[PDB]
Amino acid sequence: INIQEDKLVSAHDAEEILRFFNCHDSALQQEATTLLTQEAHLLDIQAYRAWLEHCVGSEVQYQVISRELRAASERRYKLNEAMNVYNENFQQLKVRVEHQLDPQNWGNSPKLRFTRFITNVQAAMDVNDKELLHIRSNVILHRARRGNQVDVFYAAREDKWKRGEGGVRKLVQRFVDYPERILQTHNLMVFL
Amino acid sequence: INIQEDKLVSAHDAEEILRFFNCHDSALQQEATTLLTQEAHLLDIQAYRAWLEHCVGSEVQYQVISRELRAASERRYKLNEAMNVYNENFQQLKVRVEHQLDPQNWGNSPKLRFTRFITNVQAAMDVNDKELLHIRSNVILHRARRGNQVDVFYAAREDKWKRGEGGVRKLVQRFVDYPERILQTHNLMVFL
Amino acid sequence: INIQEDKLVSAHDAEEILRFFNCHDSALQQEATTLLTQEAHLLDIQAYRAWLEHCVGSEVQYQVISRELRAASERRYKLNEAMNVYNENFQQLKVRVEHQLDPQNWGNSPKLRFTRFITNVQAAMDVNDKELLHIRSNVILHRARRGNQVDVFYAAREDKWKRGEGGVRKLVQRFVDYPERILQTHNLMVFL
Amino acid sequence: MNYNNKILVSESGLSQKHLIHGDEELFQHELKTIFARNWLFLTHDSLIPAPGDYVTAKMGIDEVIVSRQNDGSIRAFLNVCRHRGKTLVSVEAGNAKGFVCSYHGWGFGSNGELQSVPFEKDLYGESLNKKCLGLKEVARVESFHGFIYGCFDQEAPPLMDYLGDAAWYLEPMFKHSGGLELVGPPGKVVIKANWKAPAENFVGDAYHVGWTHASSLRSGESIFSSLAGNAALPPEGAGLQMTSKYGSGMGVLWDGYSGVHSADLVPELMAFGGAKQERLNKEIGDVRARIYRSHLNCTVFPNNSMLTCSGVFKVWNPIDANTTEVWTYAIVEKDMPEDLKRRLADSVQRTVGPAGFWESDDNDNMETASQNGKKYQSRDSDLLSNLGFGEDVYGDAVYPGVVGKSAIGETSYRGFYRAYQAHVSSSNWAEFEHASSTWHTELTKT
Amino acid sequence: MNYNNKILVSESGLSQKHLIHGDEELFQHELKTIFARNWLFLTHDSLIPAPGDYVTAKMGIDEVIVSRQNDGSIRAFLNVCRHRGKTLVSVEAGNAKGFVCSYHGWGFGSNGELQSVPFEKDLYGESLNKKCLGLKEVARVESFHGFIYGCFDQEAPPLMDYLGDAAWYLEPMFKHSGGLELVGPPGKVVIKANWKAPAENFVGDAYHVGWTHASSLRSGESIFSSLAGNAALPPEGAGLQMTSKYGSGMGVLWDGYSGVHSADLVPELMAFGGAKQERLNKEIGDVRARIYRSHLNCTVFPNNSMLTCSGVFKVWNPIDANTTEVWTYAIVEKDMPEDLKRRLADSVQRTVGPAGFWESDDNDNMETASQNGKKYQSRDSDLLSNLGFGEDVYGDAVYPGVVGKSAIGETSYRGFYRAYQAHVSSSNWAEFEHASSTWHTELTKT
Amino acid sequence: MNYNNKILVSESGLSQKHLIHGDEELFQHELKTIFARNWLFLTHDSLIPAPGDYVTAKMGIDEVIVSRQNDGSIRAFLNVCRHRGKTLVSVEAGNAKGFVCSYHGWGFGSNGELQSVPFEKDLYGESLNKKCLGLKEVARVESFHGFIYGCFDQEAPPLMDYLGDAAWYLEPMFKHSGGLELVGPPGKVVIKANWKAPAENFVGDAYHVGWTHASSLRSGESIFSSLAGNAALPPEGAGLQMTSKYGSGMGVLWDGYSGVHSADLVPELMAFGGAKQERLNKEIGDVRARIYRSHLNCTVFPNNSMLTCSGVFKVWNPIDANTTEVWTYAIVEKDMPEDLKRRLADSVQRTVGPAGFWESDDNDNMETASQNGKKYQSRDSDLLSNLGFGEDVYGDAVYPGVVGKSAIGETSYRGFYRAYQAHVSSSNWAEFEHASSTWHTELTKT
Ligand code: FES
Ligand code: FES
Ligand code: FES
Ligand SMILES: [Fe+3]
Ligand SMILES: [Fe+3]
Ligand SMILES: [Fe+3]
Repeated sequence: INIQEDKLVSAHDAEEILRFFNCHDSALQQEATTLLTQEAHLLDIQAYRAWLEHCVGSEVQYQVISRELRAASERRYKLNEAMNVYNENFQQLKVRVEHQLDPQNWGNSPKLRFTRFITNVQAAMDVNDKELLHIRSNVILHRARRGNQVDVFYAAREDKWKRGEGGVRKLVQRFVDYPERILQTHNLMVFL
Repeated sequence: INIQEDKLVSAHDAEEILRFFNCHDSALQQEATTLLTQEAHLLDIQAYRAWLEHCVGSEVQYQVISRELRAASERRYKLNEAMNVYNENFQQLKVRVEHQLDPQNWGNSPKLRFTRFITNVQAAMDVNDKELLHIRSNVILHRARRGNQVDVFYAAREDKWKRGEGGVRKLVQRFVDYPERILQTHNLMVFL
Repeated sequence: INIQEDKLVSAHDAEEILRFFNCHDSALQQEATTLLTQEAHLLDIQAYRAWLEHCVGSEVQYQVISRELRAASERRYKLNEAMNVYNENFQQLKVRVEHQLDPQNWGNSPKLRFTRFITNVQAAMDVNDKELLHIRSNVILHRARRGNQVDVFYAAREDKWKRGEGGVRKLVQRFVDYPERILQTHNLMVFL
Repeated sequence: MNYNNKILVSESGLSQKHLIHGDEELFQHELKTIFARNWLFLTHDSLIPAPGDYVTAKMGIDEVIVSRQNDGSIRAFLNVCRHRGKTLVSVEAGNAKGFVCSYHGWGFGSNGELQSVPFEKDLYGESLNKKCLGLKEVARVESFHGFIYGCFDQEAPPLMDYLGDAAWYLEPMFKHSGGLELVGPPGKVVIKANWKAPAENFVGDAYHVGWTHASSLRSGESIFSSLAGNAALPPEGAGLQMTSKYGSGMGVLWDGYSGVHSADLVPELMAFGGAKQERLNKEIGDVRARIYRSHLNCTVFPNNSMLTCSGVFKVWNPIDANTTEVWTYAIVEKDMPEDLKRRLADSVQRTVGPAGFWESDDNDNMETASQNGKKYQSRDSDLLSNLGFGEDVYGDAVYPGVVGKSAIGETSYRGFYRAYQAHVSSSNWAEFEHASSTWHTELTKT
Repeated sequence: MNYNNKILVSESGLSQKHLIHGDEELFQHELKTIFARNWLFLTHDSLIPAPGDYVTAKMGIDEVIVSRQNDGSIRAFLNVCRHRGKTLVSVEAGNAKGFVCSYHGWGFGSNGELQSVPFEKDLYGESLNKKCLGLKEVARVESFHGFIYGCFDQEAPPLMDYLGDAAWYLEPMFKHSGGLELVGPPGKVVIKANWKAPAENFVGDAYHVGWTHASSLRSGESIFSSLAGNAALPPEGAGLQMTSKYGSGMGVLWDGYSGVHSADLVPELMAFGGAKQERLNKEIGDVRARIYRSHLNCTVFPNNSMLTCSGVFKVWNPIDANTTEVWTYAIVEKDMPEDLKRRLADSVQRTVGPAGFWESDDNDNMETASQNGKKYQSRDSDLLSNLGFGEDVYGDAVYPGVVGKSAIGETSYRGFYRAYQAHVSSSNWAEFEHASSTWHTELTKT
Repeated sequence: MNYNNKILVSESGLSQKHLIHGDEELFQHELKTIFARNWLFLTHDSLIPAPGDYVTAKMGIDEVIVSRQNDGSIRAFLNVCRHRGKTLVSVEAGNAKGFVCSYHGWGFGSNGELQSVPFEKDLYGESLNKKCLGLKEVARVESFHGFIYGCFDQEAPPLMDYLGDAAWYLEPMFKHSGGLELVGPPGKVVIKANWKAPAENFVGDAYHVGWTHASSLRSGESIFSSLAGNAALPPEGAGLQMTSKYGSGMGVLWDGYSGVHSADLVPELMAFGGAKQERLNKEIGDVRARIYRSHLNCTVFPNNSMLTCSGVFKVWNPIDANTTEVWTYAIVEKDMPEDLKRRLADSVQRTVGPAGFWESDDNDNMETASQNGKKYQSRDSDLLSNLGFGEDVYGDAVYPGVVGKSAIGETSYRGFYRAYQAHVSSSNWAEFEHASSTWHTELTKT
């Protein structure tokens, strides 16, 4: 993509297009779909320890940002463009999992209900690190609790996965640029 | 999964994980995706008789429950945990289909519009009954009517499908534990 | 499907069922999924010129209709049943793309955020034109802007794609019958 | 609007202003004059049988905790902490000796008393008067054969008196059958209708059944199936209608023991009901034993409805003028075989629950009728309930209350709305009584 | 708020309080003093040409059924059953001899009369006075060259008088062209703006076009395309503005027959319009034949707008102070070739329909301007409409009404808001007339 | 409701009517008597350091543009065009010399002045008085060590006086530390609570921490972690509470410099804070140097809260009685190493941001407490804030304000609500002052 011509496209977005339009390896697309469907299943049943053990690499960065609304023509104002809703290493994810599982987490009773919808899976091996798998996918995440609370989250995920212990592919980076600037879901206390 | 460690996970949910994490048969995943996409297409165009004939086994149980909100630590109160929004045999499904098709079903004029989104398909053959196929999938179901009524339903489906007349795989059990306790969609008068 | 028995089914809908229930070519389903996922990715990052160049055929008809609500038993009233929200040739799509990219499109600053979810892909080659590919798919399209505006669109798409310049498959027809009669999303200014 | 003077319901209950289904100021007024004043359904003994068992319930827009005490009584309390007002209980049912608030940890007993405060000694010393800080208690809680009702107003009539002439009709099924059980948990769905729309429909509307439910009648093969599409009027003497001083009323459809249940259950039910009736003839007389196995569509004023024999039990919980949260239970006879009870419960939800195909037929009726009450040209229009007027009786030798001796009419609408208007225009029970001293004369004019 | 005294619009219409776009109490007051009083667009002959043809339409927040009678006239009725108030018709258009209610089966004729009641003999006997139970009828229904308007107020001026000086401008296209057809069905979209925001924009706002629509002007290649980004002011004498006693007004852009249509349609349209103008010179004179093929942006007070030549027809249906349901039709000249009519209709929706790229440019303008009327520091602020004030004329020898002889100004805002204020502060038509006896003097001060 | 007479807060601030968290008429009244009257947080120097830098901010429900002028001052203006009232700026931050409206193209300077109008000469001639058409300016804008506040009321006390006795506590961190920077952009989330619920919780609620945050305390390993599940009361002399005349207040937890931060940051922070304290002993004295590195939970009346040392900065932006938009920034000490600043900012959002696991613990507390204020049986109920009453002092030789010399109590609630009630019942600042002339006597009774 020529971002001088395609005026609305970011350099970052153009780089990611190129990664997937080049690759096609249909078996890889299928492996990636399985990986993500299984991950989502673990999360949906709130098997957060299982998720950490089976899906998350020790070197993970799990990052969700919220970008400040700036003028499309802005070129002078240079301060921090985004904040980190999540920017977690493995230990920080573990703290979050322990908080979920603590029997004095009052907000988890009655038990929450999660349903995740994973679509638009794309997969490409890294050019330089032959053991690093790039996976892109979109998620709709539905959270229901306490009779009449329903929150629906929508995001695109840019992942890196790498084979780890036992040859199991695990998440080493997830990046989400959350599309809604002001959240209307009470909080973003869900694993996208 | 160890549900003594993964404190939020139900025994039922742990059993279903084990079923799919074991199997991998990529061709089966594809067959299941086709089956479910075709089923959804029939339902979306309101071909309810075709759905019964082509997709639903004579021995079907079609079940959607709503579970009462109870304390996560509850251990004494033992009364009926859930009610059946649906718990239908084939004849009861047929009654529902006839009600849909009756020309004095006033609520069906003007004609409703359905769009279904099926994701996260997993498939595994039963260990003991080699002709029974377990399929799990999630659905978003959008119903629009009468200008400005829009209802969106979200659920995970645990299905059993078996080859029937003509060798066609048909639904013999569907189980949904509906995630929203108080429905905010007027009714649940849709086939999930 | 017998539409005399399946009373709620339109002749048009019955014709489209027959097209896909006949075909099965699993490789074609995969090619179609790729095509649509890549198209959606281009649109989501607002690479509208790239979309035109890589995804849209010079002979395209891009059509989204809204059908008037009429009695299911109506048989006398014969005036225009639908209006065209979109009914675009390539040049008309190009005008829309230029409007999106114009730096005086004030409504595009701050930059919009799009996330598309494509599901229920089916593909069949045309019987008569061996180079014409029929693809059906459903889309959820999430648009977020200006802090707290969120609009979600839901539709089924009936596409025809044909190999064009460089042997690249491109869209030659898209037809959407939009399911909501009165839009509650401010406008339908999105490419479904 | 001046509710002392505004004629919202005309004399004899013959019409109502359409705005009553749409006006939010009136809805707020009803919270005071209807919901804070009258008896409201809470639960059944069968759902909280053991000490410490509790459920949550709505009373109007308020939420209460309803708890089985150690002495076997039931007490109910606002589900609101006495400290900073957090909701105390976030579940629908359970068993506990008490309830701890998740904000600052105050602990209340099952009896509502403030039993503990964290670090009381160090923080409050002896200064906290815990005796005055118990949960706000529902003033009145009474039972009708295991069905538990509450009332915030200490001045209300006893529940039995409040049921008035309706009680006589309910007793064969509620008492003489050996008693009923409520099968939970309920279905719960929000509809965009005023609470009065389903309340009025259940209290008194047999006229709609053949037309509204044409498709469900034809498709389900139930006992009332000849009505589909108004193909056939019920015969002479097929039933009656009644109403009462405090607004409760019902229709009676003679012998319709299988109710809405599809042909799969009809033979079994008709056998079971008939067998019990044969035994009841000797105990309560032929007429009342027949009433036992006759289908009653009843509203216990204001917002609790039921279909006996069909086994449907409904609460129309008010949210706002065009929003209602519908709770649907099944009621079964305790001495039915367990397998029949199970199938009956499923059939109730199948027909009138969240995916109830019969209840779906009613949705547009109630939603649009309610929403039209907001529309400018309709607010001051008159909803009509004159069917059968001038033919009702009072003091009949066999059937008590204000009675229309026909299966189809609007007798029960008129009594419902007469009571409603008397409450809306009154400041307390004494004023309602004064406004109701000629209630049956008003209903039986012309 | 005391609407008799509160100055919501200043003298000469020069400013308005911003709260008028946000205040819900005022919105409720407008239902009475604007929508229940004035003429509102219903449909066109072309959409209900045959006996029994009907459409549904909104009139304010009310819904009506508009039906072609057997004698060729049109009558309109509230879409509300006279029994228990259910919505009668759930579709947008059709053909029928009558309408049956799905609640209890009451049957009304196309003429609104209550024709049948199920089981009338058995149930009501002779007691139901069906003659008094016809649907609530819209008091006034009149046509302007096939365009059908309704009015709930029997005291309104005839539609022709109500159009006032605006009618003279519309007649070349509406009458002398051979007549127009409305092409349905309309697009329908909800916007989060007050109904007055698009109404005012269409009645009188040429100033915004170059800036708001910069991208659509540049991208579409329409005839007005030199305006993009305020690159060029229209020349001297490029058009005029007008307004009228009862609030209707418009802009006139000389010769702009292809309007918003993209270059694909420009040559064909400019040929067609020019050809007809040449014929009309002889019939109605050069000035009026020129008006025929000149672009008119008009609002027929209160909430019906149009762009002649572009062929856009809009209804701004009020929902609440910050919600409006926008209906978009195409208007075409009956004697155009069918293929051109089809392409014109598609081009209308392409530009200003639900995915109309031009209309999208206006969304944020109207939504934020409306929503800001709710904000505390803005409620009492003054929206300005003083452009061109002191240069308007009345009684001109060539162009009638209060006229600004310039393409760009706020003349039509001032007349719109003068009429609005006169209605809001009046209890009936007689009071509006008294409040309007010096309407043109007020508008032409200074 | 008559706000002059209605006792919404009882004497000494001991209780409040629960309706204050639910009543929409009161919310509208607060827009006038709280938000239009008092100082409200806008931004920090660090977010608009250069000429032409701007941000948007809310002040109550109004939106303002806050702009760095060429002379180094800051001015703020309503984000509303003076023409037809469109929102001027649609972004959150940037740099510009001015702002052009996208409706008709009016151009305003960074100084609010109307600088240009398209085609002014041709359209308005000399008739537009641009000098009177500048953006509506926020009357008062003042800084507290780089933290910029605004006030619509010209009669307000200077910001420093408004902070009252709270300023003394804030100065060690805000001034003597070398100064703080605000790290943007903020997280933004809507919660279904009244703005007062989080405001009161931050101003004065240490009691909830051990119970509400049990899971976060146990899981995060922060410095206050011994509190989990009320396992341990803070020791004697662990802290104090204070409040002030104009409603601002805070808790002080001695030495808790690492605050909510998880064990990963504790050693580094405790080293950094301790090192600076050692230097500050010499400059400001041991007590104040200790306050510098002590955790302060503060609300700057009405709706700006912070946790010093944790580095949390919050704005509770009101939407309606049960809706609040929560803005979350991080505050850091300017002289911290950049890498620590980065990690601190991430840790603030980790703990109390949009996915803040600590703040998630508070959600149900604040939402249900607020929503219960709408429920009929709770509106007139009393929320209690009597903990520690009768033990507060004023004029202490070491710690200023009304002070409770204990870590846990409700002193700061009482002062907050005393000020709130004085504003709600007053028409202007002079009346608030008259209502507050014995403020500390009232708070220290018994
Ligand atoms: S609100 Fe319940 S203990 Fe404080
Ligand atoms: S409401 Fe229309 S027939 Fe009863
Ligand atoms: S509304 Fe801003 S220039 Fe007109
Ligand atoms: Fe019914
Ligand atoms: Fe415009
Ligand atoms: Fe907290």
